Amino acid sequence: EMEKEFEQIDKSGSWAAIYQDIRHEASDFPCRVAKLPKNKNRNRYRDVSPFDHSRIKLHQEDNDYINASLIKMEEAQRSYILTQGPLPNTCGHFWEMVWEQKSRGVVMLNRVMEKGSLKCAQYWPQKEEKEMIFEDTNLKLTLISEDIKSYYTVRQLELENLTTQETREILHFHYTTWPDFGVPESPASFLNFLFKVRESGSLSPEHGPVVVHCSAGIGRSGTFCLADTCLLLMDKRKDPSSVDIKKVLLEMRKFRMGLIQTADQLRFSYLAVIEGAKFIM
Repeated sequence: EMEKEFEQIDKSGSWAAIYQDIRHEASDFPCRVAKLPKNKNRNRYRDVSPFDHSRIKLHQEDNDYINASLIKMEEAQRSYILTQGPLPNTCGHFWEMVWEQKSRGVVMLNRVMEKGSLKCAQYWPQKEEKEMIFEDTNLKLTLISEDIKSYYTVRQLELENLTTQETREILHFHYTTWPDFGVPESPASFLNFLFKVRESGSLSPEHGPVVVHCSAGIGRSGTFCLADTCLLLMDKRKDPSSVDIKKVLLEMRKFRMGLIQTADQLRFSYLAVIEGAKFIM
């Protein structure tokens, strides 16, 4: 099964090589829109861009460009939007997308500043009393509630389309304890967090796709979507042991580049599926 391939890779000390191989096989599609002069200041990283074919279009005339991708896992019957941490000038765009795609949950896997480097802007209100309004997108955002746990925080937010005065409740899942160096020792907490997200309703087909981000929306974000997808696959196929993580990762990389950023994140991803499988069994 999979816990053995994990061991085959382990005694071999080949994590870096499998990581190397996946990176060698990853698909490569144009990102012409992302690279247009007008969009330079809409990308955190010049080397992390959404492919043209799966990019999320904002519904406005000025410029529909946001660095965000629709990952559509057809067999698993789940879609995700992976996106970079919002920039100071793309916060309105971000909430615009959330509104337009009709997402119920935003999944955050980073801290705004990490090891002295800004990874994303403070895109949501830290205080119930100081709601935020994004003038460019005509949206208002209010912190309703916040439940802090040891390794993560869940917040209830009210996003108000200041144009229909419609309002939606957005759930914000913030994983606050990813370590500065490496990956978590145990996946338990990561899986618990995933489960909380599943339990909330955020991943149901009844809603638009969950939006997941980190700094670039590919390392940590890919780990989350990889783990989730692989579990679904296991549940669906009726020969669970048929699920090849390298294969689901490669299929994910058709929708967005660089998913899973280090060999250590790939090993953590395998760790998370096995234990998640075990727990579920």
